[PDB]
Amino acid sequence: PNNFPAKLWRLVNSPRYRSIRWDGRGEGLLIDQPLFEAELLSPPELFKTTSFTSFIRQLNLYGFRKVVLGPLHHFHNPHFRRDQPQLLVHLKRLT
Amino acid sequence: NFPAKLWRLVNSPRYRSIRWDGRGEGLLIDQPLFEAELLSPPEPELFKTTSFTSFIRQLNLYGFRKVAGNGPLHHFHNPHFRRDQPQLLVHLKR
Amino acid sequence: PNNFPAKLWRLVNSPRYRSIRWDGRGEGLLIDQPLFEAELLSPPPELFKTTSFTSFIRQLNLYGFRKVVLPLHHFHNPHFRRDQPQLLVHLKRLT
DNA sequence: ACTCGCGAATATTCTAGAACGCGAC
DNA sequence: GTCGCGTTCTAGAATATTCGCGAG
Repeated sequence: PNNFPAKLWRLVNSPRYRSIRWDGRGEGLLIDQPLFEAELLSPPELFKTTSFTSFIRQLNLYGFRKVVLGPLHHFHNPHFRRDQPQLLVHLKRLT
Repeated sequence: NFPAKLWRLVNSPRYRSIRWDGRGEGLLIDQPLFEAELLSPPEPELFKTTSFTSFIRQLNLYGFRKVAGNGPLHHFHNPHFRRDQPQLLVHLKR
Repeated sequence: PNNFPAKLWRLVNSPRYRSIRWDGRGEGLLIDQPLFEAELLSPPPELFKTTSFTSFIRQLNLYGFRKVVLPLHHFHNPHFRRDQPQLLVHLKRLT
């Protein structure tokens, strides 16, 4: 089972999780690290880690990278897109 | 006997801790209530084990897969364990 | 908080953690499961990340602990003995 | 500097292999 | 007497987390 991509989709898409959201084009995600730490690592639900760096490690394992051009983090994956949810099936850890 | 016991348990409102999910395609188990009323002292349906992990082993052995009172809500599902299609129960094998 | 063998040694030897202790001969450990869940699995300095006693059992077996052949659990490992800490070096994960 | 992003060890999660006793034939 | 079942204990394998750090 590939649970992490579906969980990430739920977090990004849901307006409860304000700290992690779609970017303006729906082709990447924006993360406000202080709010993320407060609402998703401190108290879809609830990661086991309290360390934002462990969450970044997961993003990287599933192929997310930072976008190159508020101190928001901006990540992207070709198979993580608002207008093409059917691509989510390709998100996997390497084996 | 286990498929029939599971069917009776999920369908019976007397046993609160194990029930159909919201869409009727899987079962929800409240572990504290299940242990309190179904594996240790609460016609009753009586398991012989007192350990929830052995019940989980039974669920897995018959092909169930993992997919709000106080504690861990477990959510299991099996394509052959179905509210509106009981005739599929014959396909359950250990 | 250090590797599982060192952590377990700390837990078993320290009287602060009442739920996990040496047996009468110092050749196995006794675990009171309700108390262990309350004091070593229930978040509010030695806390495991899991909240599940079954995951702790998985760790015990992974490092070679077995139940003593005749809740209060009694486990033993030939390399985990009160009067021989030098044996701890032989404990390995079965991987 | 300082950040990005991966290697590898450990922990956790979920499921299964196999032994053994018992109940239903 | 004989199997199938239920149970128990331990383990396989995938994921999640942790720790560390090389490259730019």
